[PDB]
Formats: sequence, structure tokens, C-alpha cells
Amino acid sequence: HHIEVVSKQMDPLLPRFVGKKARKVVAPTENDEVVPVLHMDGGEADPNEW
Amino acid sequence: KDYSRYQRPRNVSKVKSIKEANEWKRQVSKEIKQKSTRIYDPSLNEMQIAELNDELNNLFKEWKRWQWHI
Amino acid sequence: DEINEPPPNICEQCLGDEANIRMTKIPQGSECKICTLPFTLYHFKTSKRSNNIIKTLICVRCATQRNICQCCMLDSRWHIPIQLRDHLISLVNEENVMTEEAKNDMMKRFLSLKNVKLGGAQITSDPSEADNIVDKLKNILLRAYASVDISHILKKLPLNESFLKNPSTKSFFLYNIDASIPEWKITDTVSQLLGIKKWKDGNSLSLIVNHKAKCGGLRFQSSELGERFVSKISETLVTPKGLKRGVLLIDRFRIFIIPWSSGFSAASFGTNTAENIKLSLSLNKLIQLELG
Amino acid sequence: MTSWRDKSAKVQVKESELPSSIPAQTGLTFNIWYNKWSQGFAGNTRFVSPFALQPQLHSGKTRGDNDGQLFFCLFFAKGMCCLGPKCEYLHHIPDEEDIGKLALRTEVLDCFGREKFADYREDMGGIGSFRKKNKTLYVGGIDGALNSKHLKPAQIESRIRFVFSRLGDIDRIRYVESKNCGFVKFKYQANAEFAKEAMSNQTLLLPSDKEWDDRREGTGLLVKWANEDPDPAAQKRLQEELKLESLNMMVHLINNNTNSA
Amino acid sequence: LLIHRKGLTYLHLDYNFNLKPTKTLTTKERKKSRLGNSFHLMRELLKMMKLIVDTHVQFRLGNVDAFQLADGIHYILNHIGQLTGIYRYKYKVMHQIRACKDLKHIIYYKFNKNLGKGPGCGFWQPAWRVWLNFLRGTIPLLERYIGNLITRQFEGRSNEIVKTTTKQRLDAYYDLELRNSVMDDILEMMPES
Amino acid sequence: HSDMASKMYNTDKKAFLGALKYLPHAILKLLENMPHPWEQAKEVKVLYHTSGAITFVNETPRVIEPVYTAQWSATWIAMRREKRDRTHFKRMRFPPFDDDEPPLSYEQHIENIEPLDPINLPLDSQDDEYVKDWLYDSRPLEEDSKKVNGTSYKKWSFDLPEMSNLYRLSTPLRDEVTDKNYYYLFDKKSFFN
RNA sequence: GUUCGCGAAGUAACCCUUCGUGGACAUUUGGUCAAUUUGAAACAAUACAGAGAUGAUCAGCAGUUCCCCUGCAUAAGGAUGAACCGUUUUACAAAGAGAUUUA
Ligand SMILES: O=P(O)(O)O[C@H]1[C@H](OP(=O)(O)O)[C@@H](OP(=O)(O)O)[C@H](OP(=O)(O)O)[C@@H](OP(=O)(O)O)[C@H]1OP(=O)(O)O
Ligand SMILES: [Mg+2]
Ligand SMILES: [Mg+2]
Ligand SMILES: [Mg+2]
Ligand SMILES: [Mg+2]
Ligand SMILES: [Zn+2]
Ligand SMILES: [Zn+2]
Ligand SMILES: [Zn+2]
Repeated sequence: HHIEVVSKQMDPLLPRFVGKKARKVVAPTENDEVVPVLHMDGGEADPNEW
Repeated sequence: KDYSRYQRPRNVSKVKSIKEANEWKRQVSKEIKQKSTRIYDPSLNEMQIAELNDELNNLFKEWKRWQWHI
Repeated sequence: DEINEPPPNICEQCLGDEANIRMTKIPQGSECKICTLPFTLYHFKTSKRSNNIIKTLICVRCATQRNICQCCMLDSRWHIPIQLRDHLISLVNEENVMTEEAKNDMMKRFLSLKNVKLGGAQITSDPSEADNIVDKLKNILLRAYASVDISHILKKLPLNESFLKNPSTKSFFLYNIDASIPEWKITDTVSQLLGIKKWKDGNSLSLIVNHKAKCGGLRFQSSELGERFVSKISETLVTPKGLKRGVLLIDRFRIFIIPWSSGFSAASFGTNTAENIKLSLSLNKLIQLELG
Repeated sequence: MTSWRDKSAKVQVKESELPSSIPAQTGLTFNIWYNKWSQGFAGNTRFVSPFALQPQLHSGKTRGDNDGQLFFCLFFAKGMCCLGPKCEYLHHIPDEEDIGKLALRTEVLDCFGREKFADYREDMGGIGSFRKKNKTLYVGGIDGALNSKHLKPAQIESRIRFVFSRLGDIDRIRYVESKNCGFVKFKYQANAEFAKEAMSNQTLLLPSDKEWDDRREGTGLLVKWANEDPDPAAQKRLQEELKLESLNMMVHLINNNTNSA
Repeated sequence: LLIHRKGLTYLHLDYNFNLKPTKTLTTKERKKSRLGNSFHLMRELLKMMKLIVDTHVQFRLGNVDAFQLADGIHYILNHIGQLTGIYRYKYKVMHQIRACKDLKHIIYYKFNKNLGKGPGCGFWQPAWRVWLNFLRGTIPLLERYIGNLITRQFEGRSNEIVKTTTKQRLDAYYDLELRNSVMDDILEMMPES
Repeated sequence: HSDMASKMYNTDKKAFLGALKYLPHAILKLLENMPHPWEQAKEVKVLYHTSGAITFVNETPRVIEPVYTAQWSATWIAMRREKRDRTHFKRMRFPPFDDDEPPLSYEQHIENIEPLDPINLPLDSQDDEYVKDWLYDSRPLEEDSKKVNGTSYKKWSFDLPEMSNLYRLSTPLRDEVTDKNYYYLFDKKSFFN
């Protein structure tokens, strides 16, 4: 099906974007791959000075 | 329909109508629910249950009176 | 992304038969039925002269996660509802697949923004993973109250009279009706038998069936139809005392009839649910006494 | 045909006889945006519908029959349609020919054209859900509809059987004397959707009755959507008909793969 | 319509655009019904507009002579500070109110040369031009203001309100930045755990 | 759209509410096209929303500046003659209507009546013969093809007797100074200094 | 309906009337929306309590939050706007002694 997409002539007095509200959304995290936390090994001896 | 100004009311004879009495009767059951909830408490004080216990005897006697009229 | 958005998912049978369709795009139109979050409302008409606007009810993210079109919300392949789709895959994988939906507005919005597929939307939208399960559907086709005082009621049920031509009655007593076999199926079988089809216009027959008592009755207007109902029924069962009973014949079921010779009304079968169960329990013996 | 296609639809209510658009006053001032009353205590705000559908009387050809309308007139079901034969929507009981036209359309919206919702309303009233193909109605509020007549238990059910039978093919009717409510199941969802709006806020008074002059004073009967049937005698019926629906679809679906190959 | 959408049915908007409560309000209702400048500055513009339109109505009904119409319009434009109350919500209008007063001194002592003190002067053309130029500059103001009000009705207010720093809270924001810098520098000196 | 109580008006109520930002522009277009005192009535060209929300006066009032000066100058003379010989001038009461009564409809009340005479100086025939036929029109010489370009009403052009006649009527409101040496230290260059 | 032709009848004498017939002119509105209860504003009232740092009485300003409300607002106010005041166990080892087992 070849489908022509047109825009409707909006009423200048009715609110454009009728589904647009000020609402709040929490977003999920897309964690597909684990990022390796590539630290080095370990000068780790420490007295009670800290 | 309002009736807040009108007593419970302890007198029964004054209102002939039963359909109006249908509303007066809930006016009593509601208190039965409030105080009834007010019967069990963490403190379980004798003085509070004791007054509530008297209110329960007074209400049950009223239920006997409504049953007797019928 | 508000400047890079997918094209809408619509069925072929929503678009219909015509070639070119003028569709109207509103960039933040209505909000989605599922996730309650705004989207680009597309709406269109099948022909130019039609009289029904076909709107997209859900957003493309809710349409992708379920693999459904936005307009009729049927599956993009197989064109079936979602509840029937997830049931057919359940008989193949032998485990329950199900798309579950949140009742919570913060958890309707949360569940849409994730890029997963839900339910049978992993099986569908993969053509290789859908055709082989249709092949696995094909092997499945290769398989292809003793305390009650009921005695006031059973005097009024006939239970002792015969299904002959000679009585001329309006009403009949149908017993041995299963808890299946819906009230419309018994009126359609009688009206198919008489050719008095579209009976609800003229009100030729009126039928009451309890479905707890497993019993019922059907009333006719114009008693001359009663001899047409008697004569168009050929098969009968004779109880070994006598007293022949006709059989209505719903597919695989058998429903016995006796002329009531009065109007039974409602409440003849029972006036309480606990009371009606014992009348089915009363009858079950008489059916076994009629047959064996 | 003889009952419906022979005649044309008639005007149920004159446009001067139509009810006032402002509701009955339950407050101090009227609110113009939300067409309601504001500074008020409360109200039952449910009343008996003054109008009712006589199905064999009011049905007829409409403007939408010639135009090829799919959707039924809402105010025909309420018995309130002032347009009559000039009305854009259909004026008859749903039939197998009518619902077969709606078969692509019924999945998302009712027989009146109104869009259905994701989940049901809290009190099981309203239009309906598209996730469940519900064909069973909760007939409630019978005490208000009867006007409080005792009426026995079998008689109340018999009234439900007489009125709802005019509104389409019925699968079963169950009345529960203890719960004082009935459950009416139709053959099609479009007859349940029509009979829900038809019998909302109606009475069962049957004018030979003494009350018939005080049918308006009562509360009215609630027809809302029904829940699932809890007994396993009918639960096992549900998985059996779902099994038969599945086998009827797999035969239709292997032929689609036969054409696809 | 706007008052009644906000649930403020206990406020009556008169036909002369006077806004008065219909009862003694609770403090919660006084918080809710406290309209801002853009409502009242819009409402006072309609009070000014109707007051001028009503004199042409009174002229057209026959109740008012054409000289009284010219004097009536001249009275309105020179007494907007006492007939409307527009200064309460946009106090820059006191330039325009004092311009129409200063124009009236120029017009009267040229009109009333060899005439007595009396009402009938209706050379309202200079004071008309003042308010037409006042309306020239408040079109962009009230389109921004009432446009923010109506979109806050239809959509609600945004949840991303970031407060700028101010004299009011500069001692509060200083310590938040001071505590974070100390908490960073110690956590980096720490060996572990 | 008086009693918007039906469910059909739910869309039109949003149109009334979203037009409130455009209302100050509708007050500027209405007040600039206000009738001058020498006019009984004035037909204005309007633009209106189809739901009856807003009504803009879709014209701009353009005049011939020598003609317009002479029209206000003749009413200047006509109103000083009025205040001279009137025994008592009754200024009207403001506001001209009570705030409980609604604005009464144009057609039931205003349109059926004869208007009244406006402020017109009698225009002596031997001294004012070139202007007396067209001076107090709504748009003077609008359909005269030689004095104006047309009914778009731009770019006028007059002859010498008509131009001197407007000069003579305008002597209450003209400049009356012909030398620029009057404005020696009273020009705007000295005002800037 | 108009206009350009064509044909026939009558009046005419090639013009008019009449009705047959080709062209030309003009060519797809509207709805995301149906008219009181069942697809959703909200206050008020009744009852029960009753204003943070406290020993008592008085100013506040922030922060965290999947709470917002007034307001033109990135100003300010909403009790310092409210909620915050609870519940709290394993990254766990190394040494040194008496009872009960095991085979
Ligand atoms: O009381 P006065 O000092 O003599 O002044 C009055 C007064 O104007 P001012 O007080 O500002 O000068 C009048 O205005 P109101 O304050 O009473 O409204 C004004 O006439 P209006 O009332 O119509 O404005 C009147 O002018 P006139 O009497 O010439 O028409 C004018 O008197 P002056 O002529 O002495 O200025
Ligand atoms: Mg404080
Ligand atoms: Mg404070
Ligand atoms: Mg705070
Ligand atoms: Mg604050
Ligand atoms: Zn969605
Ligand atoms: Zn579809
Ligand atoms: Zn209709």
C-alpha cells in the first residue's frame, strides 16, 4: 500500500498537541552488555593512620 | 438527606414515616461502626472499652425496641 | 528521539483493498490506550466515500512489543487476537506464554520504554520461528442436597406422559440439557427444523432453560405449530414401561421432550439455586431409568 | 425483515420532549466547564430513565442503512433518539449479518462505535475492555428497579428473561436469589454491548403492576460487566470452549501456511 | 469559563467585569482562588473596553445626546485610574494615566477659553491615542502571559523546576557546594573501604 | 453559545479558553475603529471564529490627514458652541449599566431604532461649498475615482479650492506658526543638549 | 442552467417558438468529536487530630522525593508547602580452652 501522509489544518484556538501533558516518567535501563571495571591489581599495606 | 440537627433520636414516636426511618436507622449504624472500630485498640484501656461496652448495650436495647415495634 | 520515529504498524485488512490511501498524521495526537503516553496519531479512511475513520489507538512502541497493528490490535502475522495467540503457543511449547500488563500508571509507562518483546512477540515477527510452530500445530491436529423437599415441584413437571401426535399443546418440557449447549443453540435447532427462521421477529417460540436444573421448557404460539414440531421429529425413545419421548438432537447431545399441556412459566424448574441442583440430581435417575 | 426491513425507523422522543442538558440540582452553583453542580454535599445522582426501547415497535430503516453504517444508534437503545429515520446510525437489534460486518471492528470498539479501554473501570461499568471478549452482563440493582416489590425470587428472574430476550440471542440466564442479582450471557458481544446500554437505569415494572405510575421515583437497575464465574462447573466450561476456539483457529491457520508455503 | 474550569465557582464574574466572592472563603480556597496579574490585567482591559462600548449603546438607545457621547468617551479615557483599577496589576500604566491627565490640561484650557467651568468637552482624540499605544505594547505581554496560563491549565506545570540562585538562598547553596568539595577531597585521600 | 451546557460544546469551550491570549489584539482592533463624533453608526469588517469565540475587527482606520484635521476642528467649534449655549449639561453616570444585567442584545434592542443626529457643524454654503457634500462621511470621497485611487483608500489628491477650504476649517487645530525661528532653543536638538 | 453546433415541427420566408441530439462550462464536503446516569475536575460540610529545630517562646533558608499547588515566571508564596522522624545482622577471619561424637 502506497500511503500519502498529510497534516491536518490545526485550529489556532484549540490546543495543539492534545496528548501533550506535563507528566513524569521513570525510565528503564537497557543493560545488554556488562562493562568490565578494568582496575589494576592491588602498596596496599596500611596502618591505622586513616 | 441532612438530619444532622435532628437527634439520634432517643424518642421514636415523633416520626410516623418508615422510609424517613430508613435514613434515621443508618444514622445509628454509622456510629455503631465508628465506636465498634473504637472498641479494639493497642492500649485496650478498660475505661474506653467500658464506656463503649455501655454504648453497645444501649444500641442493642434500641434494636430490641425497633424489632418490638415491628 | 522526536525527529527520528518509526513508521506505523497497521494491518493490511485495516487498510483494506484500495491502492492509495490519504492518511493524516498528527505529531502528538491522542495518548496510547496501553501506556497512556502520547504518540503520532495516524488516522485514515479505506475509500474516499467511506463513513468510518480508522484511528491508531496505541503507540508504535506498544505495537512493537506485542507485535500487533495500531488500529485493530490483532497480530501482524496470523491476524488473531493476543489472548488466543498466547494460548496457541502455550499448547506447542507446553509452557504458559503470556504478555502481562500493569494496572499502574507509573508501571504502564515503565513497561513500554523497554525494548523487549512481550508474550508471543518473540515467536511472531520471526518468520522462521513462526512457521515451524504452525507445523507443530499440525501434529496436534493429527490427535484431533438430600435434605430438600422437592416433592412440590415434580408434581408440576410432566415426567409421566408420552410424546404422541394426538395431544395438541403449546408447551413442551426439555430435560437432559447439559451445562454447555447455550439457549440460542436450542432455539436455532428447533427453528431449523420448522423453517420458521428469524423467529425473534414474529415471536413464534419462547424458550426457558435453567442450566442448573439441566431442564427447560419451550412455549409455542399458535398450537398448530405444535403438530409441526411433533411431526418433524422422527427419532424417539420408549421407556421399558412405555411412554415414548421424543429426542431433540443438538450435536452429540440428546434432549428429551414431553408435551406439558399447560404453560410451565419461570420458577417451575426451581425457586432457589440450591433447590435447582437437586432437580438435575432427581432427573439423572429417570434418564438412566428411561434408557436402561 | 418483516419486523425490521418492512418499515422505517420512527422518532422515539420529540426534540422538545428531550431531557434538559443540565442535571438535577445537587449543589449551590452550576459549573459551566464541567456541566455539574459544585457547592453541594452529595447525591445518589442515579435516576430511572424516562424512556425505554420497544424493540419491535421502534426498529426500522434509517439513513445509515442506506449509507452502509456499521454502528448502532446509542440513543435508540436508550429509547431517546430524536432523529428517527434521518439518523446516521442503525436502529435495530444486532443480527448475525450485522455483527459479521463488525467482525474486523469489534476487537477495539463496541457496537456503538465507542472505543474500548485497556483495563476495566473499577465498578465494572462503562464501555468495556479489549483484552477480554466479555459477553456476560451483571444485572444488579433489581431492588430499585422493582420499586421494592417483593415479587418472589422466580418472578424477578422471569422478568429478566422477558426483557433481555428481545435484545438478542441469549446463551444462558442465571439469577441468584441470595445476592439479588442476575447474570445474562449472550451469543455475541455486540448484543451484550447493546443490551447493557439499553437496560441501564431501567425498570421491570410491567404496567399491569400497581406501581406503574411510580416507576420514575425509583432508583433504577444497574447493568454492568460481569466478572469471571467462580465455580469449577463453569470454569471447566471456559477451558473447553477455549479449546474448541483454538482448534477452529488452527484449521484456519494451517491453511494460511498452506497458501504461504 | 476559566474561573469555572479552575473550580472557582464561589467567585462571581459580574457583567461589568467585577470579580467578587460569593461567600466567606476558607484559607485553602483563598490560596486556590488567588488569580494573578494576567487574569486581572485582562479583566481590567475588558472593563475598560465595555465601559466605552456601553456609551455608544446609550447613545444608540436615544438616552444620550451625541455631545454627551463625545463627553462620555472623553470622561472614560481621562479617568481610567478611577473607573477601572488597571494600575493594581500593571503599574507602568501610570505613565498613560498621567499622560491623559496632562493632555486634559492642554485640552481644557484651550476649549474653555471664554467659557465657564462645566462638563461638556469631548475632544477625546489625544487621550484615545494614549490607550491605543498602551494596547500596542501589552499585546506581546499578555499573549506571553495568558498563553502561559492556559497551557498550564491544559497540561499542568513542569516537574523540572530548577530554582536559580538568589539573595534568599545564596548562603544555602554556598554550603552545598562547600560540603561537596570537602567530601570529594577526603574521599580521594582515602586508601579504601 | 449563550448556554453551553450540552456535551457538544466541550470542544468549543476549549476554543473560548484558547482565544484569551488573542483577546488583547481584539480590543486594539475594536478601539481603533471606534466611531468618531460625526458618525451615527459604522459598519466594520470583521473576522470571527466559527465557534463564536473571538471577533476581530479586520480593518485599519486610515484617513486623509487634512480632511481628518478639519473634521475634528469642526467638532471643536461645534462643541464650544454647545457648551456656550446649553443651560445645563448632564454628564452621564458611569458605569452606564448595572453589573447584574447582561449586555443587552443588538437586534432586539439596538438595531430597530433610528440612531440620533451626530456632532456636525452646519457648514455655511457660500463659504464651504467644496467640502460640505463629503466632509462627514465615514470614508470621505471613497468612491470618487479622481480624488482617491479607489475603495482601498490610499494616495489621495485634491484641487486648490478643496485644499484651502479644509485649511480654513482647521484653524482651531492647525499649527499657526510659519517661521522656524520660533523654535530656536525649543527644537529637539536643544532638548537633547 | 448557460453557451456553441445539428436535426425536425409550426410561424416564417432563413429570423423566432418548440423538443430531439452532440460538444463546452462546473467535479468528491465533514468527523481524532453522537445528545443527561456507566470512563472519571474539584471544593464545601461532618467526625477525629491539631504547626520544625524547645526548657519555653519566636525568624527563616535549603536539600532528597516515581507529591505538587498558586503564580507571567528561572521571582515569590504554599506550616521553614508537604512527605523526611521508622525498620536496622553474614565480603567475616585468625589464635587459645571444657562437654558431646566418629570410626
Ligand atoms: O477643581 P479644579 O481645581 O477647578 O479642577 C477641575 C477638576 O480637574 P482638576 O482638579 O484635576 O483640575 C475637574 O475634574 P474632576 O477631578 O472633578 O473629575 C475638571 O473637570 P472633570 O471633572 O470633567 O475632569 C475641571 O475642568 P472644567 O471645569 O474646566 O471642565 C477642573 O476645573 P478647571 O477648569 O479649573 O481645571
Ligand atoms: Mg513557622
Ligand atoms: Mg509563612
Ligand atoms: Mg520545603
Ligand atoms: Mg519555599
Ligand atoms: Zn503505548
Ligand atoms: Zn489491524
Ligand atoms: Zn438514532
